Amino acid sequence: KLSEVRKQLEEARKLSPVELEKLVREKKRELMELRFQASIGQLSQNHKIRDLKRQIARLLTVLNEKRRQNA
RNA sequence: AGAUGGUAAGGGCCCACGGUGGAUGCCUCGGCACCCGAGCCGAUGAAGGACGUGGCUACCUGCGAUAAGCCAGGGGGAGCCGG
Repeated sequence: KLSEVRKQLEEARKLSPVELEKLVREKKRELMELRFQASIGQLSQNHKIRDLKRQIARLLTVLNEKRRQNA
């Protein structure tokens, strides 16, 4: 998954500021559905939940990076 | 008529044998002095907190709605996802 964390980075860092904001919004919705039903009982699966947080993070990080409009 | 021993409800002293009780000896993640270096934090919001945060978490610690955590660079070399 490491080179896929790098898939996130190298293929979502390099994909527009505006579309990035929209990206992480979608991501938010995703995790919402996750934690949501994962609680409701059956199909309660772990892992991915935390991962999504991790995912979220990098996006926003790099978001602010190029959203600090500096390089 | 004379004789002079005698059992123990319970007790004392004594020994072995237990229970409580923590001594002492030894142990040291902590403590003690001194010696050397080091020595400012804050409006960039400090020292210090409240609440929260983990799939399941009561406390401790860790972080901060990007919550037991993200990015880049360096270390290092088989293990890791806190106690």
